[PDB]
Amino acid sequence: IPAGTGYAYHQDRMRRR
Amino acid sequence: HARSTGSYSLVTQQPLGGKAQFGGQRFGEMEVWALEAYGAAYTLQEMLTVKSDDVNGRTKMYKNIVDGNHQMEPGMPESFNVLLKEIRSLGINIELEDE
Amino acid sequence: KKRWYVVQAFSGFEGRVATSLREHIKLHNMEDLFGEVMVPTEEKFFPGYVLVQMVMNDASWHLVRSVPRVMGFIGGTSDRPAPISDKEVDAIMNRLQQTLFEPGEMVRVNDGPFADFNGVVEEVDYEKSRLKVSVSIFGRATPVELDFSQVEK
Amino acid sequence: NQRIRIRLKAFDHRLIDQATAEIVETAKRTGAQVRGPIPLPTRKERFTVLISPHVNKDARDQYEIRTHLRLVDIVEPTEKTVDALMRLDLAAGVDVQISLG
Amino acid sequence: EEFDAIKIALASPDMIRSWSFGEVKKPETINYRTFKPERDGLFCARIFGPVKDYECLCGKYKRLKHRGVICEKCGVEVTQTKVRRERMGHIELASPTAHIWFLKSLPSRIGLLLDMPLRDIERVLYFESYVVIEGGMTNLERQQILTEEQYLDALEEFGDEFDAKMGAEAIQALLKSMDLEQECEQLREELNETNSETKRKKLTKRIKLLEAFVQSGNKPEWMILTVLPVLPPDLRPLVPLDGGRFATSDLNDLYRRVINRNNRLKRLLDLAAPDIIVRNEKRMLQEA
DNA sequence: CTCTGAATCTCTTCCCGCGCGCCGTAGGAC
DNA sequence: GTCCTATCGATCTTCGGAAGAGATTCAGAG
Ligand SMILES: [Mg+2]
Ligand SMILES: [Zn+2]
Repeated sequence: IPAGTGYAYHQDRMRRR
Repeated sequence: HARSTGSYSLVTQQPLGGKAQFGGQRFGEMEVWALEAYGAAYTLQEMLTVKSDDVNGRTKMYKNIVDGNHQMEPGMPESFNVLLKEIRSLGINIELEDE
Repeated sequence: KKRWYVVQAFSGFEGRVATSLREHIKLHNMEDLFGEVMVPTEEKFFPGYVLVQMVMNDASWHLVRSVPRVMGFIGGTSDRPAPISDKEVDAIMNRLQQTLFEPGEMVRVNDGPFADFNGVVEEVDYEKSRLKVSVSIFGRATPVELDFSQVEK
Repeated sequence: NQRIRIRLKAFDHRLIDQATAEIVETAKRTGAQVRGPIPLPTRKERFTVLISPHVNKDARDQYEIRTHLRLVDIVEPTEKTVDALMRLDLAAGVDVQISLG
Repeated sequence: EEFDAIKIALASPDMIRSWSFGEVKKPETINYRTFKPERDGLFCARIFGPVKDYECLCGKYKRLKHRGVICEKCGVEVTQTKVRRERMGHIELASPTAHIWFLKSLPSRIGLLLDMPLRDIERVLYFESYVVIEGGMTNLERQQILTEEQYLDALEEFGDEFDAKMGAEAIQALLKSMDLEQECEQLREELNETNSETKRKKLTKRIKLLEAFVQSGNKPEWMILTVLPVLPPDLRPLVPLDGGRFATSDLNDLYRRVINRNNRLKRLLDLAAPDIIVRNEKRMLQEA
């Protein structure tokens, strides 16, 4: 999900891009 | 009643439901909302892909748990693919996309 | 002049539809309103449609629908069902008056204890009006001969 | 329904009778009526060959290939009986020809 | 397959043929005594996939050593049986058929595109009245539905300078004649012609639908089904129950009805049945 | 003569689990 | 008995939902 730890993962993916 | 592993339904590979059948508890929509209320995303992903739906994944999870690795390979919930066929059986062309 | 009219009928009960119309015409003594009722059949041209030589009176319109296993006629509107045509009757009467088992082809049987089994043509019993098709019995998948009626193509 | 005839041919008496017993017993068990076995006359070829590679015309060997024939007639077949017969496999080297009607 | 987006759009008939691995013809699934799947049925082994785990139906091969090969005793391809739940088939309808959803949504998309009332389009589709297309040198409008008595008038008043079809055929011809972009431009300039908000709002809806169809790769005739794909059988199992019987399956019976009706229509069209009979068969097929 | 009002049409919707327990193609032709 | 085809192709499928929303008609309305 794009929330919580899932939001952390998505945010890392978007920042490393 | 408690279930570790047993019968799996045919049309969708989710575990059976009931006591007279070796079935597991249903994780309703309210429970999903409650999990989303916390930041638990790995818990939800496991609960709705490995434990219940992804046929290939739930065996690879079994080996790791026996091996003591405690790592999951989610893949994709098989039931979802079934949905696609039900829509692809109509005059609708719905498909996954790369980008 | 009694134009033909086409009537819907219970498939499988079509002969009973024709008979039940034949009785009701005489019982209601409307013999002067019906000429013939056609159910063409070959060794059935129209699977579930009955042709009736008739005129168009409201009494006849309700009489046909008063026969069992009859919804009604097929036409443009329910108020006035329509005849078929001039030449259509003639064509239907014209018809009412008027495949090789290739070696190697994979067949299925039509009757017998071996009916509907995956066989494969093995030889040609042609001038006998017969057949011979290999099948998979007791590992000794045996050279097995069949009647010509036992093909399924 | 026409009866089905099974003609078994083999070079061995005991093997052919074992296969025949299997077939008839299966047919009886699966509720078919079977009129068999019938021991049809057994062919016996013969061959006489010189055993001496050169001359010695009187030294010979006579050999024989005995071919045994058994007939099993199954009258009034049933789908159940036919399926049982199909799933029953017979000893190899025993030829079976099925005539139908 | 890894993915990042989901796209939904209309499916062209050739796309449906691309989906399919075979054409289901015989409306039979399995024997009532033996449990083998009947070929060219709703459960055809060579169309959707083998039933055995890694063995062909014909039994010619029972090993991974022959995986991926094609048998010639039954025609079934030997592979993983799981594929049987993913392969689809298709039924080529003997005549066009309108997609029910697009016919009777909250508005009528098919009706909205042609600006034709839902009642009248349903009347046309269910073979109740004619509709004149390509009317040419006749006092017959672009669509201008007309009844059989009205059609009986046009049959002799005019010759072949007009065309009036019935059912989904007329709607498909109208859709195939839709000059979509020119129509949208004309309507978007006609919007400024009048201040009738009661009609301006639905005109805005119509032009929005036209713009959505123009921008998307969708084409109008795709609202009319011509090939109907069949669901993979493993998603609609005919599971047995206690004793030698199979549990009833809802989708299987609907497909059986459709296949039987379409085969009857094909048989008649081969035998040149009268217009009344073929019209009734086409209506029954559409309703099935 | 239609327009821009209402009024009268059809369609969609209605908590979560959990257990029992039955009950589950039909008539007609060779 | 088996196995077949077809499915109110001569009835009336229920009246003890409410509402809420559109969509579709009409109606004085100028
Ligand atoms: Mg001899
Ligand atoms: Zn095979």
